[PDB]
Amino acid sequence: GPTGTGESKCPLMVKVLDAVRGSPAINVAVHVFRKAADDTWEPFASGKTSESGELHGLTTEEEFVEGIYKVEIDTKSYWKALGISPFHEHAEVVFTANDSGPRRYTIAALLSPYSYSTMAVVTNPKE
Amino acid sequence: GPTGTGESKCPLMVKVLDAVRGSPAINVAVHVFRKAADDTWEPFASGKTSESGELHGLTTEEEFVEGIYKVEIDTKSYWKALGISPFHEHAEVVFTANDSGPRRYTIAALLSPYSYSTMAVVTNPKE
Amino acid sequence: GPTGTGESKCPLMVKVLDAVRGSPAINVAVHVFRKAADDTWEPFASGKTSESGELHGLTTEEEFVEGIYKVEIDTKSYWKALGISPFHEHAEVVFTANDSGPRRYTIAALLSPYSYSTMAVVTNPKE
Amino acid sequence: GPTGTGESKCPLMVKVLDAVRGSPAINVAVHVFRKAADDTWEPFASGKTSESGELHGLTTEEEFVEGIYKVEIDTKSYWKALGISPFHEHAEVVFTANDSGPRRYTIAALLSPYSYSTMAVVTNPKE
Repeated sequence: GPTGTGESKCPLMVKVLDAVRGSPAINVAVHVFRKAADDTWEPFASGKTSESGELHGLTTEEEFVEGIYKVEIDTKSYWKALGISPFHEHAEVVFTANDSGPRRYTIAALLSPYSYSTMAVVTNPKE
Repeated sequence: GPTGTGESKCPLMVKVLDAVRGSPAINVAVHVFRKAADDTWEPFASGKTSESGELHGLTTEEEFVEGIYKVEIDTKSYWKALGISPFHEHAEVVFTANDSGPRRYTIAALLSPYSYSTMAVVTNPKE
Repeated sequence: GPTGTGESKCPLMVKVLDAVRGSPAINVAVHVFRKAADDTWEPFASGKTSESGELHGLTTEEEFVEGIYKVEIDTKSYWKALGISPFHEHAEVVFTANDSGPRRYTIAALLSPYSYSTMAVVTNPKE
Repeated sequence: GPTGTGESKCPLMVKVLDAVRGSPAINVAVHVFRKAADDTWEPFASGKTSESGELHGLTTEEEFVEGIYKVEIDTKSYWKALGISPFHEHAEVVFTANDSGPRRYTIAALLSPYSYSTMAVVTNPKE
């Protein structure tokens, strides 16, 4: 189910859209990683996007501490299902989550076979 | 209030994001137009985006008939408030709404001073 | 340079790329208009993109006067010739040009069936 | 052509543009890696973008062998030098290259503080 290591506060969400069909990208695998002091990527949270191309409950507020996180979207598998040959191996978003900055993090990604865009909406409220 | 000519079914919605600050673009004016047979743009619906950068209730299902619609976002005013000199006069999205194709229309726009992207998510459910 | 009506130093250039195929968008029709005194769009220049997805020689520096211009890219015909039913009728770029001296404008567009991004690169001439 | 380690026919090129200023992204650090046999990223090539926001001569056609490569763009340092606190640490592009013959790869990136788009243009060489 479109959730990860924290069905609660939802301080981090991922939304994936398909720019070829103009629909959400459903069942896309997403793996979230946290950088360890030994500077390697330790698995953190993961899941498959829902029917609306969203993924929530990846983490919890108490678990989501300041650090460097990497969100990796398996775009290649998604396009392969569609019978379309892609260019990227996957799409990744590497960022520093800080405490002073706003609360919630929505990472959106818009996919095309040879292109992808990603934006971050950082705010304080709900949705 | 972030609504237009139809606080009901919500067959058409507009979401605007600011890629410079990573927040929704609030209070952006949007004017929706419908093409008349005399092929001119007749005003249709309009509004200002909410705190979450969204605009709903622009129209109603019975009003939203097949045709060519133009969504015009006043990006220039938005950037001027921010004290940033923009390039575009505004951003526009011209499209043909058909009945066989999926139900709801979400038009999203991501703004930067010298660039803008727009995508359409056409589906059948809710959100 | 090549004055009168041709690329003196090519003050206006358009570059179009196909995001589904990883290639330049070839043979795309482009129409440029200029806001006329009476507040209407007068035909200014037109062309088709080359093998490199580019269009040069649309105007000259002497004719490219201060004004509001609209670059219209026939995205629809392009996608249709490919067997794809796009979402937008066209992509339009509206901007004020040369209001504080002659500049060189490169308008780029990245195309996907349900999405397009546009970017402007403005350069202050010399030789 | 210029073999050994230089742009024989420039099989790999990177182009970076600034979406906030309408200009090429100058002096941006770029690091290319290649997936090593042991499944780790080995340093392949590096450079900084020129005045045109471009980077050529990163490799040669004889050395640019079949493999999985990662183009890392130091977006963070760029935005910071400008007095802007960006969201991402960098922008990364991961792809398989030359698996069915040598191709020419142009990797473009459009940068905004909280957003970036990336596009690949693949060409089949000749002369």
